[PDB]
Amino acid sequence: QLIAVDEKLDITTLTGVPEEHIKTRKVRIFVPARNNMQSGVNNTKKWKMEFDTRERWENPLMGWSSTADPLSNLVLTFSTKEDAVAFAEKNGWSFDVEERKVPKPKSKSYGANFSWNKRTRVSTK
Amino acid sequence: GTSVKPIFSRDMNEAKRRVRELYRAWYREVPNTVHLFQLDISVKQGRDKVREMFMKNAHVTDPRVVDLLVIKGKMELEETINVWKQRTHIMRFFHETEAPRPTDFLSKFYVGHDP
Amino acid sequence: PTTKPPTARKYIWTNHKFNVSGTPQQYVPYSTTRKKIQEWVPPSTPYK
Amino acid sequence: SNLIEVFVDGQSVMVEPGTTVLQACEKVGMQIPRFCYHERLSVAGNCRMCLVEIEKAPKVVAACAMPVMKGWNILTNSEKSKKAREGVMEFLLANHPLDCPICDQGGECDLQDQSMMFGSDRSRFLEGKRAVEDKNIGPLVKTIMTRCIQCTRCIRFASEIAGVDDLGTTGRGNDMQVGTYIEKMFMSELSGNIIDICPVGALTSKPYAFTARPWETRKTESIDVMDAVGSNIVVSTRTGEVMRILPRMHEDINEEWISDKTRFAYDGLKRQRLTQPMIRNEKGLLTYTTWEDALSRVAGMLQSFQGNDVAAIAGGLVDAEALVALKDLLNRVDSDSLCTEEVFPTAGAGTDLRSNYLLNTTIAGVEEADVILLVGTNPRFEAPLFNARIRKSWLHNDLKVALIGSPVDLTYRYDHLGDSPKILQDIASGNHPFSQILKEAKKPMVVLGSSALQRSDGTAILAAVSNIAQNIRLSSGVTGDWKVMNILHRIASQVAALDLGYKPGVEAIRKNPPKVLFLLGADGGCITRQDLPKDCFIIYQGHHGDVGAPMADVILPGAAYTEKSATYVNTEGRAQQTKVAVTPPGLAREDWKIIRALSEIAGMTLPYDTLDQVRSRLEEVSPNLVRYDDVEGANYFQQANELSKLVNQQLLADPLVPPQLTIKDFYMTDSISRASQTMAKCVKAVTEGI
Amino acid sequence: GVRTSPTGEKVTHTGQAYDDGDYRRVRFSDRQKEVNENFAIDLIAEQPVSEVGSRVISCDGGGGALGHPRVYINLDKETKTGTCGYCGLQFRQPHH
Amino acid sequence: VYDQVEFDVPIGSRGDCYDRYLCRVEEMRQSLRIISQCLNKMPPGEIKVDDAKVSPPKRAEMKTSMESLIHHFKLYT
Amino acid sequence: GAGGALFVHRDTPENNPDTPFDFTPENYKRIEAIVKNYPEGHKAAAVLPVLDLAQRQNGWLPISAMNKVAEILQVPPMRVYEVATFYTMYNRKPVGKYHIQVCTTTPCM
Amino acid sequence: TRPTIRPRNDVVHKQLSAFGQYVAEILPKYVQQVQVSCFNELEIFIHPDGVIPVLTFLRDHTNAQFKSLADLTAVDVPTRQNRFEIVYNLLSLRFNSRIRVKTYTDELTPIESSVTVYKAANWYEREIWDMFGVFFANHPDLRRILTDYGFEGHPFRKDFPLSGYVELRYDDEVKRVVAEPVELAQEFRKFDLNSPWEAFPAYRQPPE
Amino acid sequence: LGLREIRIHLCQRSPGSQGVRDFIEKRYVELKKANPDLPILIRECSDVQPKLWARYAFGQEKNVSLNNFSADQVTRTLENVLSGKA
Ligand code: SF4
Ligand code: SF4
Ligand code: FES
Ligand code: FES
Ligand SMILES: [Mg+2]
Ligand SMILES: [Zn+2]
Repeated sequence: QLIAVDEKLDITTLTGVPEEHIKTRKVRIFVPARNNMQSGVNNTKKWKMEFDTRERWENPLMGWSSTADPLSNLVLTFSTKEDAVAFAEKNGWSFDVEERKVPKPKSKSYGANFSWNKRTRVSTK
Repeated sequence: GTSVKPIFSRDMNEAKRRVRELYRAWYREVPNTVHLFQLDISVKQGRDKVREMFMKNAHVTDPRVVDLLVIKGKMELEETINVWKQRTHIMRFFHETEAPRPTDFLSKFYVGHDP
Repeated sequence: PTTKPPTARKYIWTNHKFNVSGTPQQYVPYSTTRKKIQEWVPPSTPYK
Repeated sequence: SNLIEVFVDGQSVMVEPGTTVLQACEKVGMQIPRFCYHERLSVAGNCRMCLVEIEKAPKVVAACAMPVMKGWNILTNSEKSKKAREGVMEFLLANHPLDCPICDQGGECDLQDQSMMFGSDRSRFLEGKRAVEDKNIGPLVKTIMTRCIQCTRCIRFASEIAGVDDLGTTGRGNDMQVGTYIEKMFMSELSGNIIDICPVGALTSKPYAFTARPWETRKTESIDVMDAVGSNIVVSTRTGEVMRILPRMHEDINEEWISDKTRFAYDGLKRQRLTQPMIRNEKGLLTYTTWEDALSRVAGMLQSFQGNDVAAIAGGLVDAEALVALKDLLNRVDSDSLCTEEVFPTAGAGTDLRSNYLLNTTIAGVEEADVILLVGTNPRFEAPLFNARIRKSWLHNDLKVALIGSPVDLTYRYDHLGDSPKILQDIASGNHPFSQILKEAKKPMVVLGSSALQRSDGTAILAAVSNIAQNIRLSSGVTGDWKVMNILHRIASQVAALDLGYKPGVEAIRKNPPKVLFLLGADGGCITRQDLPKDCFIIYQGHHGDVGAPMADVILPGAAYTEKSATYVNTEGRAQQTKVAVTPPGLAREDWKIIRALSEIAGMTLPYDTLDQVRSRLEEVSPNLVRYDDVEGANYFQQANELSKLVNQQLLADPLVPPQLTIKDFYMTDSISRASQTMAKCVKAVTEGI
Repeated sequence: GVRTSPTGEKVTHTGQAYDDGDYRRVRFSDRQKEVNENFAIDLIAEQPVSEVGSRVISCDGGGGALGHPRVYINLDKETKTGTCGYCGLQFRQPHH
Repeated sequence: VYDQVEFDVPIGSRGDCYDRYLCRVEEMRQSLRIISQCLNKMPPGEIKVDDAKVSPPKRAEMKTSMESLIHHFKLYT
Repeated sequence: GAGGALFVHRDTPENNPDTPFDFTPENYKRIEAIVKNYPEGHKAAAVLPVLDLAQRQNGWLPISAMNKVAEILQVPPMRVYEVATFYTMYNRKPVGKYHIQVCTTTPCM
Repeated sequence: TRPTIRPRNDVVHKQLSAFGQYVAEILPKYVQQVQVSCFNELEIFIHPDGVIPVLTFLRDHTNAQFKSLADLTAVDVPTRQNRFEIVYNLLSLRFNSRIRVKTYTDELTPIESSVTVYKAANWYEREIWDMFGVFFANHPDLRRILTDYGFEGHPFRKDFPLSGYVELRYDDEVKRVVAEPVELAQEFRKFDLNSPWEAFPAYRQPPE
Repeated sequence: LGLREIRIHLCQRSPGSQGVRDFIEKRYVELKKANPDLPILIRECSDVQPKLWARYAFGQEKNVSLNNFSADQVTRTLENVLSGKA
């Protein structure tokens, strides 16, 4: 038996998140940038959802890093940006999406290193 | 369309009926709760808190979400009646040791960085 | 240790101490790092 | 069409002629191991880690250099490829030092990761290892040469991207070494990038040494404010502290590089910081106070004065949210004296047309030009990544470059037409051979630096350059979307301020000396107390104690660019937003929040309470400020040229001389960099040989 | 290499001592402050520099498998000495 | 190597607490039997899989060989 | 065995950038003749002979000789340093008047 | 390939493949997919409506006889439209075999309780409801089992924070244990360990 | 009480801004010649709607829709706000 519900999906009242962490939060949906210290690209394949950075302070004893933000560590992984957007929408979080940035195809040519009249010729090798 | 399967109610009318039934049960339970747990609140305070918890979710328009909310409220009622809950659990609804957090712009600006 | 003495080092304690908990010689934790952010020091002279 | 079909592991793909095996494997999403190949450097082929087997071929080929042949079948996971990778890793690790626990590359090492992924798990090397002496190439790049795997990436980057030929290899065979052969400081505005491209711990960051490991860092993708290029960056933090700055790839703007000031001035964020509100006591000394007291004093002074009496000057690192908030607050008291420290001519169109004050061609466009003229600016220090793009075009597209100004070293050869501004007129009339050169150019580009505009005859200089552009346009017609006219900015807050209706320059302040002055991060020293009446109320808001702080009556501690989500507009007019990496120190607050709280205390509460509301107001004023990463604009050069033809201000005789004459000047320019000890070390290194 | 601050508090090898206006010093009143007295920077500065007749020397910290990973130190620069990055021992070639 | 040891499996009859107690006692005896077998059949050799991308190398290798140090670092981080 | 020669340069009072070196006028005529052989725009190709010519006048190659060759040919000095340290016939230290080189490879051994 | 590599068993692989084909042929109404893992672990993906039939057939059929339910749990995959993956593990003593049955659901769709088929499920379904919030229809006594009384939210869900939203402490003014918003003296430190170089080519996904 | 600034948010390639575009193509120049001290900020618009903004003393603002306006309608509205009317 099917009842034909007409409304947008909304599960906030069932998740148990305090309303402060539903209304004042902003999530970022993005493909993380490649770490410039390395050439591997395997960490730039999936979409990520992460929350806004909140206050961190210094513990009076030991000087550790203290927080009062319960979502400061939460990172979600999605196959596509549409899935991330749907999750954020049904959970009631304001989101900012960033389009995936891919490196453009570059024309490489080893022989260009030894151009007869071009500027591309290498002064050393 | 939208091709969904219900839990208990087919439209909002049946869901509202179940909400009213659960509200009746909580209303009847409040005086017994005050007696058994030896709470220092009045019955009026307890019924006001029950109404406030019910009104927290007044904006819901999905019969399935309402059915799940009634299931959770029935779980809480069963828990309260059987004394699985302790006085600390009942008093957690009133937040008696939580300092009031302000909502206006200026006080928030004074205290810290969080909006 | 009389027939097999331990190796001698000049940083090893020459005087053993017992559990000094609950005593004015007890350990009190503290941060061992230095200050991170330095604040601006206003000039000591009047500006007008 | 011209595509050829090749197979990677038996799977068909279409590739352009001349595509290397590595790129074809990348088309199907497979990454070939590499050490010496970098897609932005010239191909080397030396490491030999990329060797792969082609079906029905006995010899493995180097995938990074070999062009795919039609009908070829790459085999990236065959036994031959795996054994090649294992042997090459073995030869690479034979002489490598056991340095991982003390190496800064530790958790970020391409050598380590590719050893784990493609190499063996054991050593059968039973000899002694080679050791080499360390080189000293300055205070920014730490050198531990034993770790070098001889990739030669540093040599290719320095020669091709940076434009310097200081690095090289001396000796041969096993004893071959990478260095300078003499005591030389590899000092350049793009030097720090050789740390990023070096795959091992041979080249590391000296300021960053030993402080953190990569797995503990939190990554915040943000934007740089050290200049007007708006380079994408990653701020790495740990336990509420900024560890370092890394490049973030943006093809359109900065590629994968950043300038040395963008990379190494972050430590200045930890020095000379304004942490608490301050007021002048009875003896005229600045002392700490509460937010309420300072805001009440400022609000009292604001209520009493209005109109022309109240004024504001914006500094170089201010964001659009704070700018619009201050604009609204001063408008509520009927004030229009909202100015910047950087002068742009207000004659004719002025700020009226967005096209007039922007780099219309864009950073990406330089790659499509064949002639560029630069007037009164040093591209290398005012916008190092822009100059890098120019050198990339000069190297790969044979771009012809001419300059009018002092003969500064741009790292690439250009044509020096002189330094007299009258030469501009000579080009505009047509008597100069460069007029003929521009006449026949398909994609001519003329760039005028904002620094040149600072001088008194700037309105005239802009008119002459616009005349040159108009002559080109009328002679050659409009090819379509080319936008010959360009303005090169150097200040991060300037374009957004102009977009908001702020009046460029501090002239109106001198014309109408105010009683209440709002210094919003303004540390340029343009307006002092000699230029103001007595009993003038000066309010400074910012994050650093600099020129603008010790001359103020009330000090309001603001947040730096790393401590807020704020909008900045670059030279292109593209709008980008920073993210919170850490919160502001002490009692410091967000700048627009300071302005909004002050407005509430003074009774004229601003309509916006959150960041989304202030960005909605931003959209109300100038809608392009909420279209992040959009750079499309309309050309209104004809109208601006008409409006510029009205006045005929005379040109000065003074030769065009940029502020950043040499490399030493490049380092300490703003308040964040002036507080940086690393920049002080860099200045000491470029002035003193040692 | 211990030394006291103007407040009478011992300064650690790290160099941290509570400031005069820092309330946190109250945690030491009626108790003590833990300070290790053997400063490693001073102790390693007393070791004599080892003279070896080769351009490249090897260090493993002593004890074989009980030391640190074995590393090779170049000794071509004569203006300085080769320092182990693990143990801190110094090496030089016979000079002058 | 449980297929290489010999032991009986205790079985009850009534499904009560008493039968479960007898089963556990006899299980204790059979464990003694298995232990005796394991003591007499312990072979020589290495103790972890000879695959340094899964199991950490020995400390002497970690302090002499570059690959061993790299694999120790990566396996422990 | 190992090479023995160092491939870094440290300034000395007898070998520094201010050590006097200059070609003779006859050597300048020879340099012009050497330069002419190569195609125009490819003047660097004369690094190998001209450097040798310097060594044939001075006896060895002080760092000032490398700087002079680099300035004459308009080649970056590090390129001349690379050439000087790569090839074994270039003397980056003074040698005797007579340089005895005995072959010890397998057929000769 | 000998000493350090786990040996294969093709006989069990063939037997499990044939039995998976058997099960799929007998119940086409519900069986969507059948898989045999490389280490011989049979998996049968089904439609949710067939939870009760499939299991019943599997426990009752003469050639099946999986009379014992090892365990029943759920997996949360937020990227899927149907968030939750319900996994039943069954053991057959007569044939000395194991089988895994998997189905899917989302936050608002109930699954049929299988207490009738297996008595063991009772607490397993209560646990799934408590940790993930998956409602089970026709369940005898469905309520929280693991979490504290009055605890809001489901901890096992991917979105839920590791340390939750509230903590407990004893308060002397009210003379009782109170729940307050979580504050941490030291924040849990998030590590980024994933290597930027691919480890397993056999699992590479198409480049989309 | 008086005009302080004008803002014209026109959309670069939408049909409903076409007439407004013509205005800036032809009639903006002389309007700036007549008003050398009045900031008329010309800005780009997103797919919503073309608009004109007028600012008065003490930060009072209200906007006028220019959707589907022809160039003459645009300049009529601009002269109406520029004069002591409406
Ligand atoms: S560069 Fe990499 S492999 Fe070499 S010591 Fe450093 S971390 Fe280890
Ligand atoms: S220092 Fe780094 S970039 Fe330069 S050659 Fe050595 S490994 Fe390559
Ligand atoms: S990446 Fe091809 S040889 Fe180095
Ligand atoms: S000349 Fe001696 S081996 Fe050839
Ligand atoms: Mg490096
Ligand atoms: Zn050592």
